[PDB]
Amino acid sequence: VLSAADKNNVKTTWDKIGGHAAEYVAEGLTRMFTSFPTTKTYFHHIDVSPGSGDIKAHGKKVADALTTAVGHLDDLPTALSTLSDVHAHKLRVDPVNFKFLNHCLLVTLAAHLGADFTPSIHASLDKFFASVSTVLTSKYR
Amino acid sequence: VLSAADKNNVKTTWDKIGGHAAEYVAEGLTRMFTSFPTTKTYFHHIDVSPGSGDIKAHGKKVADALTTAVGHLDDLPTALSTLSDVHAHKLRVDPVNFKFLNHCLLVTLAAHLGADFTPSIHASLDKFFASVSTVLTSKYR
Amino acid sequence: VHLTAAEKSAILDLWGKVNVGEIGAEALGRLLVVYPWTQRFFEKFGDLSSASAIMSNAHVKSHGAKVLASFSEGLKHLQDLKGTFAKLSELHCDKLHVDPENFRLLGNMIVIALAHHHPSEFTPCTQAAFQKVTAGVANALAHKYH
Amino acid sequence: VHLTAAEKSAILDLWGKVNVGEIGAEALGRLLVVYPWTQRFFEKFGDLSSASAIMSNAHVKSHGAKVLASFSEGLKHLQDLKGTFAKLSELHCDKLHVDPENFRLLGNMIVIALAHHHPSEFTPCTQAAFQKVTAGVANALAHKYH
Ligand code: HEM
Ligand code: HEM
Ligand code: HEM
Ligand code: HEM
Repeated sequence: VLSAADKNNVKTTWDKIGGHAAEYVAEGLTRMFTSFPTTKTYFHHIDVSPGSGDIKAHGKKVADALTTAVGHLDDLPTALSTLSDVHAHKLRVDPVNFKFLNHCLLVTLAAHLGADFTPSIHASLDKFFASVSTVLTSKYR
Repeated sequence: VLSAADKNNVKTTWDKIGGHAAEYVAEGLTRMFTSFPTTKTYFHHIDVSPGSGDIKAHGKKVADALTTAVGHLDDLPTALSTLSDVHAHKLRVDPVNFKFLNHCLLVTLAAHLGADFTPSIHASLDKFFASVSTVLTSKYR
Repeated sequence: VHLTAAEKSAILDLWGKVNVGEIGAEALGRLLVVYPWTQRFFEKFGDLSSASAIMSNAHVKSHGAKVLASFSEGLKHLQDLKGTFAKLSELHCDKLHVDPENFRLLGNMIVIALAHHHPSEFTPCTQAAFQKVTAGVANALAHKYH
Repeated sequence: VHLTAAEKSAILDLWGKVNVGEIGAEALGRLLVVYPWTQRFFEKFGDLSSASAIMSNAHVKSHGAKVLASFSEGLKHLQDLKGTFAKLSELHCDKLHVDPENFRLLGNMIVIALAHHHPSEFTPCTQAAFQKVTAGVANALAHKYH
């Protein structure tokens, strides 16, 4: 459960990241594939070399979905319903993979934001990514 | 995220359990203290011997709180706010302890309900207990 | 894990009463229903898209029995679970890449199946002994990760 | 865990540039802010009821440094983490009853502190090497549970 302060931390930080979101998410995916190579199994269909066009394109998709979530913090299940179908029903992704991605996203933000990635902002973002994962791994509609 | 079918499974099963809820929760607590003895640290103030009056009394409190949750499946954070304060802010309970309790509650229900504890009912109840745990371990108000 | 003689006796006394194939079919079935991502490992079995389908599937029943016979063999080697499960650890870790949390979940499904079918015998103390041995088997299966 | 010479080099090259006490203070501080139940183990330190309080607390800073010096010693014993951390495993498991997931979380906070302070050096490959060693240290600290 996110507090209103968590929601404000998420909105403000996401807004500051702004148009860098796609680039940062691509880096997060590359960090995930590198640190947790078992995640590559889900992406056998694309070029997962560091810096690949396929990872850039997928990073844009994931960033845009995270933008949808940031705009619907009071009701993530409704906003992410179609994506839950993809990740829970169709692809059957083990939830550990979300733990791997979320950590790699936080590492990416720590690297780029430095001191602006405060312990309080880090805590709110960890809760936000976890909430998104819970939804994407649920079967509810 | 619970589906409407999950919510119906939870309501129907809880209603069938009816007035046995307090007795079943006391058994769940004793199973937790026995199988996962590190949980006893939180209950140093009461007699935790199997069958104790203190465990019966606490089992009633926990059952009644689970009843509140079953009556508020569309908004657990609002309904359980004061209990989140207790478990997250005041007592600082490690979330692993909730995993231990929830499993011990399911074992108790399997023992008493037999064939009526279907795989589908088990799945819905696992999701319900997990949702309650997420709320009780969150700091949101 | 270290088990006391008391714990081993609580385990083996109940095990002598258990229908290993029936426990296995129920435990694996419940794993697939309760934790649906686990179905990804068993696509070849057929339709697993509903509880009804999972619980009637013949391969789920036969594989469940195979898993529980393997568990039974483990109960004969309680002082050497790591060695007993070494070849299966290589399989599940290096070949199948099963995340070890899933070994613990399947252990918990065996516990739930035992409670379902043997409620009078499955006392809090006997459960406690089983929790230790299912954790031990999970740790042994995960050893190639460490 | 087994580390390749390449992985060990990625780790030790960066470690030579690291302010161990500063990483430690930040990692432990972030643990307490991000995962607040961990505060239960450190009540004696003072007020931990806000991020502001946690990040200014002198005992959090000094203890964080102690934890990271212990981690540094571990980096000198990469082929024997279990032996190196045996006494601390007894402490954290038998005396303190810290759930092992918390060892992995603290490892992840060290990783985040390194990324924060050494972004150019903390490449995806170097991160990958650190993930293996933090997992190894967590496994070694948890050994008395198994
Ligand atoms: C932050 C959490 C995540 C978000 C917001 C997210 C979002 C998305 C989106 C927007 C799509 C495209 C759907 C479409 O094109 O209709 C997608 C597809 C996909 N996702 Fe995720 N995802 C997340 C986590 C994961 C994880 C952890 C994995 C596995 C490690 C994963 C595996 C996949 C796969 C295999 C596809 C389809 C392949 C493709 O689009 O080319 N996702 N995801
Ligand atoms: C199903 C999840 C749980 C529910 C619904 C629940 C509910 C409750 C309720 C209703 C109270 C009484 C609050 C009051 O009197 O104002 C309480 C107190 C307490 N709970 Fe929980 N609880 C849950 C899980 C846990 C777990 C897992 C632990 C630790 C292992 C725990 C530890 C405590 C302690 C130490 C108290 C105060 C001691 C006492 O009331 O005598 N709770 N809980
Ligand atoms: C108590 C824990 C477990 C035990 C004792 C166990 C035991 C076994 C055994 C005996 C086999 C047959 C090996 C052979 O064919 O030579 C097997 C195969 C297999 N196991 Fe497990 N297993 C466990 C947990 C799991 C889990 C949690 C998963 C995944 C969620 C899993 C996935 C598989 C798969 C995919 C196969 C190959 C099936 C096939 O295609 O024939 N196992 N396991
Ligand atoms: C990288 C993982 C960790 C390492 C290397 C580590 C290392 C240490 C060291 C070197 C000490 C001092 C031992 C002594 O005084 O003789 C210590 C003490 C302690 N540790 Fe850890 N630790 C780790 C993780 C954790 C975690 C996750 C927790 C709890 C969330 C924890 C809780 C404690 C506590 C409560 C003490 C005693 C503090 C006091 O009251 O003085 N440790 N640890």
